[PDB]
Amino acid sequence: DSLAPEDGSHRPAAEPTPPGAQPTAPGSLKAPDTRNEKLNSLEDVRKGSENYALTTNQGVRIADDQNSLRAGSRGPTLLEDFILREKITHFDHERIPERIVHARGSAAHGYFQPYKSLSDITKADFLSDPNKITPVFVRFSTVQGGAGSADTVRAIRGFATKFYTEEGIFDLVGNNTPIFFIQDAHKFPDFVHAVKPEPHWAIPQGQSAHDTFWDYVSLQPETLHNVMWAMSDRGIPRSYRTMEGFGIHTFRLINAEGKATFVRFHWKPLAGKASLVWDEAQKLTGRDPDFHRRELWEAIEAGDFPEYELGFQLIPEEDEFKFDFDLLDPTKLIPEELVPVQRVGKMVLNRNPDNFFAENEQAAFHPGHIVPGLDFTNDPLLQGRLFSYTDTQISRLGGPNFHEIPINRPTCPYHNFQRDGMHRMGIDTNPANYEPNSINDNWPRETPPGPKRGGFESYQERVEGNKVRERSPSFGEYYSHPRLFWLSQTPFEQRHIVDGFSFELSKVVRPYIRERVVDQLAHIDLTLAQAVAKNLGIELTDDQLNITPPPDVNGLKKDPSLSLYAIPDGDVKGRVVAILLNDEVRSADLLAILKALKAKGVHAKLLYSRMGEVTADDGTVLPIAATFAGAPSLTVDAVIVPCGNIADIADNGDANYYLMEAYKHLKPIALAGDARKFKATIKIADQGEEGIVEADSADGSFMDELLTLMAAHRVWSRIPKIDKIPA
Amino acid sequence: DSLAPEDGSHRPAAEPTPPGAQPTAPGSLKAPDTRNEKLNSLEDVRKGSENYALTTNQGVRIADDQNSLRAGSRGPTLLEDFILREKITHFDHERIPERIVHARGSAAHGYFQPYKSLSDITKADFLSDPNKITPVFVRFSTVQGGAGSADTVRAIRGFATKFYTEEGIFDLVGNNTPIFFIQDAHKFPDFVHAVKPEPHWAIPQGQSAHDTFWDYVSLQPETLHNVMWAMSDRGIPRSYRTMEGFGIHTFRLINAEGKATFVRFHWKPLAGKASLVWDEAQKLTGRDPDFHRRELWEAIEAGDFPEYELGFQLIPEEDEFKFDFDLLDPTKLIPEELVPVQRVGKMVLNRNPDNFFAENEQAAFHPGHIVPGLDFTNDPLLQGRLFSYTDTQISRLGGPNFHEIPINRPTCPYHNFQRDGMHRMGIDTNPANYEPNSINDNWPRETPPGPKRGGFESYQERVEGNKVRERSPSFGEYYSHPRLFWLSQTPFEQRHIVDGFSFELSKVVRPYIRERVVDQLAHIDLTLAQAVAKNLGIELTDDQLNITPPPDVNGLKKDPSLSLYAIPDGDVKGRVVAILLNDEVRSADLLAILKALKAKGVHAKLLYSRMGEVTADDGTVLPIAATFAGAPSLTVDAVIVPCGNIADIADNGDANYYLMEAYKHLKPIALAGDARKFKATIKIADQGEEGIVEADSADGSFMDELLTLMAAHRVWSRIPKIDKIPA
Amino acid sequence: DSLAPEDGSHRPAAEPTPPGAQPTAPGSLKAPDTRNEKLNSLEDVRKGSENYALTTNQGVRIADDQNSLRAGSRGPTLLEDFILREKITHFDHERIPERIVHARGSAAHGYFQPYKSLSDITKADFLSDPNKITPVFVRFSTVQGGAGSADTVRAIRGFATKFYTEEGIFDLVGNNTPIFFIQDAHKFPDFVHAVKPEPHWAIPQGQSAHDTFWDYVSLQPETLHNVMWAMSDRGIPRSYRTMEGFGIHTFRLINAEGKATFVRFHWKPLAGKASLVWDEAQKLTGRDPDFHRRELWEAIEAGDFPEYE
Amino acid sequence: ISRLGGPNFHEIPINRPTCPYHNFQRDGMHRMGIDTNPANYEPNSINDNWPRETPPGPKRGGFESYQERVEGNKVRERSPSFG
Ligand code: HEM
Ligand code: HEM
Ligand code: HEM
Repeated sequence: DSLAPEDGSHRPAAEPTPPGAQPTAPGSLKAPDTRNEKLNSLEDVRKGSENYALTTNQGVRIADDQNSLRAGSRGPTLLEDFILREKITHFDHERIPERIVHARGSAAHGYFQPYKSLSDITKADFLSDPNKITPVFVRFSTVQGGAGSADTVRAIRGFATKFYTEEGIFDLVGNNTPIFFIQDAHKFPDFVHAVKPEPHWAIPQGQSAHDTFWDYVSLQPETLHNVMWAMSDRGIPRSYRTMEGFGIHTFRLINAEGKATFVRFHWKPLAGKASLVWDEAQKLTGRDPDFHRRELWEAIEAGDFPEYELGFQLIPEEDEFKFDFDLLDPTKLIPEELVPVQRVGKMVLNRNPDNFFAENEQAAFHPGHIVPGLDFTNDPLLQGRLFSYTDTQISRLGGPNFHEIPINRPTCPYHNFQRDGMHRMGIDTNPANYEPNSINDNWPRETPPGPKRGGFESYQERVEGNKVRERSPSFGEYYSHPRLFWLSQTPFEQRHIVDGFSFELSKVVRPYIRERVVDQLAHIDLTLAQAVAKNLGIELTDDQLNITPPPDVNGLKKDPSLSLYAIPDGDVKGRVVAILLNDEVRSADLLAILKALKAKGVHAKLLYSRMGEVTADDGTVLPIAATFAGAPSLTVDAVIVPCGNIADIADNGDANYYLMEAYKHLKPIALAGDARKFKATIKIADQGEEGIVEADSADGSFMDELLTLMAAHRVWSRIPKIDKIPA
Repeated sequence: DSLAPEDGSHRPAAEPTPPGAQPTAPGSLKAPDTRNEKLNSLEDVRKGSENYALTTNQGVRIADDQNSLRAGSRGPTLLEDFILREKITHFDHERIPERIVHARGSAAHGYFQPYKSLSDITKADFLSDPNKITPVFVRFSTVQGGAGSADTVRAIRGFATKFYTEEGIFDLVGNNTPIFFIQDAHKFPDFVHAVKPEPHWAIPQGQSAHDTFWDYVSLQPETLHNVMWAMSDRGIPRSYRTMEGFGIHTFRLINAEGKATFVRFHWKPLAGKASLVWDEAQKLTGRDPDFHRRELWEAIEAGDFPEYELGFQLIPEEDEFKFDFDLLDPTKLIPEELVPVQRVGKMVLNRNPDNFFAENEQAAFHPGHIVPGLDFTNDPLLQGRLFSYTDTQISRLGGPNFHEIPINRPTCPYHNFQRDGMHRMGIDTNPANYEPNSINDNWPRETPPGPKRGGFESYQERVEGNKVRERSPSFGEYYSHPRLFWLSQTPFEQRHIVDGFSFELSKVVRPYIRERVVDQLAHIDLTLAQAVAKNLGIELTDDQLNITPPPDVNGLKKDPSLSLYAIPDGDVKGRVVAILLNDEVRSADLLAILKALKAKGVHAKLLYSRMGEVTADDGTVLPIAATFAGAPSLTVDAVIVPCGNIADIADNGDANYYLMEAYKHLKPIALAGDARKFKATIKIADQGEEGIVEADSADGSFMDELLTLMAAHRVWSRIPKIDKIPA
Repeated sequence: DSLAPEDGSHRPAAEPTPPGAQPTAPGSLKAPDTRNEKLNSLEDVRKGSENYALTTNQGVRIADDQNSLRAGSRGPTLLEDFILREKITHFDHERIPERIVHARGSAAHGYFQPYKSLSDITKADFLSDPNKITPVFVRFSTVQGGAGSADTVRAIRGFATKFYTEEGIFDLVGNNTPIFFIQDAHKFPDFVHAVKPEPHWAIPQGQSAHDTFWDYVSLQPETLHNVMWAMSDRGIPRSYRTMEGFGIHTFRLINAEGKATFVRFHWKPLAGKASLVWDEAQKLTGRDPDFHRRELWEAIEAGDFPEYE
Repeated sequence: ISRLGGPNFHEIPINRPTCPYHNFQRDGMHRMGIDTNPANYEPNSINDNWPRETPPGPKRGGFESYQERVEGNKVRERSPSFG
């Protein structure tokens, strides 16, 4: 019609902009100049809209898209309206089956680059040269919930990366914890069914806080290690950018000389590790179920590209049996204290998709999609995975041609004798559809293995034993890893774990299941067990109190790399601050606050009791981002309150409650001049308290003190103080 | 490698060659320079093969494509063989559901052009200028059989044209007879179930000759008009090049002024009309089930392009009710004597597909795919068709995005708010997915209907009546068109129809059904009825002999345009002759023979009792294409026997049968010199017989006779003599 | 209505009758006293029709099944004609993808019984006792052609038997020749693409007589053994009743003591071995493309039950 | 048809009618119902046209649409009264 505003305000700028500054938009409109090979190769399917006639799928233009065709303007709809029928028909068939697991996820385009050639240890083309850039598509996710469940639930997160190499797609389909729950793939449906919503009533969505999960866990002690990790703050990450990623399984690197090295893949978050606290995460699933998704998208639109360092734990073939645990057991981790992570490369995510359904929804990642230079191992969990991803995608994606769906296509050439199938796009001209053939001179042809561009040959591992359905006795050890994890945690981390098991176990209706988990915890650590028992009104028996603790892991009593916070890796860029306005802000405070934040790449959100504008003491007009209720403290990392007419919000329940929720969830809080009248709301001494920045104005050290607090993430020392506080 | 022959004889020349002279090939390899807009736009999806590596669909080069991965070379196959599984999965999912009806069909690419601008009568853009060339994709088919059934069955044939216009796809989905079997789409499942394979045991394939087909016919006399056509030689075409096409229904043309004109669409074969004879057709279903498909492919490879003229029967809106049948009645034809066909354009089929599955199996035609300039009518069968083709495509082609399947894609722009669906290819960047929207300035936008490039608007036909499930009383007349068709046939076409009914009803097991059908014939024509009753050994009753024939149609007692043969229109270009060889052929007969065939564009096939070669009297080495049994007379249009050493083949029972068969099927036979010894095998008098060319040698006179006869197609005066030929 | 004839000649006698004497019928109307455990458990899904009202699939009775709902009897069909849309919808979605290979086939119900207990060599319950009868379902087929292809082509024939045993279904999926064309499963798509219709034009239907098949055969000498059989009269059986059947592979028999015995499975036609001649066979693809399916259906209807040892 | 994979969604247990349902529709993906009727079309003589149509009537009658009068031109238009 010509419905946009004449000021062109309906359209976000094609330049990096801070979160909330502009309406968010499709990747290619938001950042047209951010390219990569894969992004360029999708131009054949991108479709514009501006200046084009509205049409049917057959290209016939539509005159009236507001009405069905009827016999009289008040008459019956006619079957002949083919415009209405194609339109409703496409609408009626929009949905596809969501992923069996990892239905909820958020994705983005990016690129990867190795620091140096790894040719000595792997002939994988994407790792052979530091100037070799490989496009990537990454999808982060939760395990249990459907596609419409919440982001900040407690859960293990999925971390899958599609590498569009020159010698094939390589998918690294990992999680954000270094182990999995089960050992053998045959039990996946059992474990997954136990964690998913119970079969009679489909409750609860996106949560393990229910009977079947803990029932399973309590009868399968192999699960404890990963359960420890999910029960910790690892299970509620601050963002997909602030968690670690792992392949979990031991795989093989094969070099040109044919030598196999055992490898465990890792991703290190260059923004560091940071997690929410439980009450915040649970509230955030309600106030904004799309928090991670939104944050990922906005970090990319703001230029805060999520960056990760690919790392490798490398173990020589000769050291296979040198640990107390089996290298092929997925419920066991390789302590970095024993086997360090070697820095391999950097992955940068710098552009959102155009259409979520087309790119994110249909992305198909598979762990068996490896390339020459990599190989598998006999890890029994991995072994079954190679069966499952290929299988599930014939029904999710409607057929065997899911590789022709734009996001999934190789950027490298692909030729073979495979034909037909639903949705076939490629029109093969080869006179032959079989080999060996003479009619096309046998093309395309097999290709011998070699140092570069050769065919895929599996490493000749010796295989020996009888056909058996048997767990390896080396896998029958379930408690030392959980114990190692436990002892590597800070005290406040240990308390949060205790609190996760406690909350969780309290949602289990059948008491005996709770007791059974407590007994299992007593096999790991008595202090953990007791603390959780106590929260559940359970007493340990004299026998539980004497269970002998599991042995150290290869002599290790703790590995600080297992903690989120024991070793400071804080990084403020991309974090966000809430600024609580009033109707006459000391503009001097605001300029100081704002400039200091921007200097460190920390965003702000101007908040108030209504939308619109307020005018500072000097006449500066301040645009309001959202209300105290509309953009709660759960969505920010810190809260700053500038002086002015504090009496304007001093008695505002929402303004006060904002501070209480923020204080409760250990976020740094800064009160300027009269804003200190809010000290009484959170019971802050006259003298002060670590974690609360206060001054007569937002000058001098005020923002630096506040920014040092943001660097340590949360004010852990405040925990005991929050114990009470009614919020 | 190098498996191909060093001589390069595995590869067909990329130049037009006669049927059987080269191996057939994918169209773009056979005629890389035959181009059209649609063909060039499929180049984004065409895939080569020569000089490429064999890879997985993920682009991973395969080293060994001869073996699965196993533990030991006599060991068990390993689940980690992702290369085997990908290849077997794709293979396992190759098939899609064939079309419910018209499953068996053959298709080629071509182009269309009008003879002149038709803007006085229609604003359809493809009809607006003689220089507007429109790419087409045509699919010819049978109705009843599966995708695997025979081409030369007795059946109605489909003739479907997809026009890729600049204002959208228009699909003209017609058949080879001017009417359909039934009146209301509600009975289509009933009719179709009656003719398809009976349900208990799924017999018979591709045949109407069974109990349920004739039970339905006998109880639903609206079907008799299409049945008369099916039982004539119209039901057994020589080729898809030599049959007519019809849209069947009355549609509308809409001009720039908005005046509506009633039109019935027609395809006139420029090769002319020709059909087989029942016994030849039926025997051809066993010797070459792919006969028509082959014939179409090879006509195109030889440069014998199937050409059809598009014709319109135009009726003014005011003459809606001037006939004695209802224009909306699909079981009624508009006699060309009443309303002549206006020659409007020509379609040329000039290129085979590259991959049958990709382009022919997945093509989706729909009668409802119309463009501004055309509209529907209330024809109750067409109204139901508008619903079905859209609906069936969702399962056949797996989703609502079948228009993104390359062969189906419009070549003109297409933009709307439709999103998702299984296998979405298009990646929409539009910020909006709804209209009206302000966020993308309401684009894509509606376009008012107009003279050119306008949006679609239905002709504003007045609708008046009550909501009723009721047949219009004007449709209740079932014998006059059938009779009109019967009186318009030559005496031998009449005879073939009688034999078509007799043979078919002879296969109906319940004798009461045959009697009921015969009662129906008595209402059409008593001569027809008795001749059919006589072969079933049924006696017409007194009452049935007095049934008063139906009235003429608008005073017509016959219309020659309804006969295949009444008016000479045959063309020899593209036909084929079998040349029966001997071990010492008179090389001067071959020379005169081949020179004249070549002058008319008639093809030849050199047959012998073994493959290899034979040497003429002169020393010319003559390559043999096939043996006598290998390329039966059924596959050729005429048989010529050159002189030489006739003793070599004069006792060959296959050679004798070759002539007995040709003879029985009314085919021209020419005997040179001593070849005249074969006359005793087909009991031809010493003085000769019309239909048989004989002479001392194969000079110019003899070949001119053979070519005159061939242009008359078959030797209809021979019918009476074949009775006494055991063949 | 009074649509059936008064003399009742539209209904086939529900007793054994020779080929062509009556119209053929669904097994349970033709032979209602024949039964087995598998036929009895299908009873819950079998649907009749005599004396019932014609309805939609939601159970609504239909008054007029001859017409669409329109605005005037010469008017446009309305979108609210839900009876027409359900019927056309069902019609529209009747087909499912044919079998990748062995799409052309004919089956029948029956029963199996061991001569004596084989518990010394196998603990398989269906062979544990001579009184133990196992209901079977058997589908015979060709390999190459589609579901609408001809029966008497030159082909290897499939012989699949589904054993509804008391300790699970056992499917014995074999062919009428003792070997297969190829050695490793990895080459299956290769071989099958070569035998199937060439990809450019989708010719020829149900025939190995074309270039790609022979190209393959010539480059893969391991195929020669099954080609030899296919080129013989084994490739054109007179009927499914006169062909042998083999499981092809070596499988194992496992007894209660845990002992393994190698085993090759065989089916012997109690009607003896018999085949057509090539010319007859190919002409029969033309005159009656459903000859084997019809012959099997009629043998059973006549009481000439196909028997296999 | 896509959500429930075919036209036999009425045979999925929760969706089935508890009253009689008999017609001539056959096949489709996941067909449960094994039809024994010799005929799969009507009118048919071989099953004496069963199952049969049933006239509209007060109870147990076939569906017949109310005969509403329809008068207007074929238009894509919003009634002015909905404005
Ligand atoms: C180390 C253990 C595992 C890890 C780290 C893992 C990781 C993942 C991730 C990250 C995804 C989501 C991919 C996306 O974003 O599209 C996923 C999906 C999936 N996983 Fe795994 N998984 C594991 C074990 C398994 C096992 C044992 C099985 C079954 C044998 C399995 C079957 C699946 C399936 C069927 C999907 C859906 C994939 C699709 O629809 O494309 N996973 N898994
Ligand atoms: C004038 C009478 C009819 C004619 C000339 C006609 C013509 C055709 C043709 C030529 C095809 C094959 C297109 C191709 O080559 O892919 C076809 C397919 C089909 N017809 Fe019709 N038809 C008629 C009546 C009907 C009716 C009354 C219905 C149902 C209401 C119907 C439903 C279909 C369906 C469902 C297909 C399959 C299409 C596909 O799967 O893509 N037809 N018809
Ligand atoms: C020992 C050689 C083989 C024999 C005797 C054999 C036998 C058969 C038979 C008799 C059928 C038809 C079953 C029916 O009547 O529905 C069939 C179908 C099939 N065969 Fe095999 N086959 C052989 C090799 C293979 C191989 C090597 C593969 C793949 C690696 C394969 C894959 C298939 C598939 C996918 C089907 C279709 C099954 C369905 O859709 O239900 N066959 N085979």
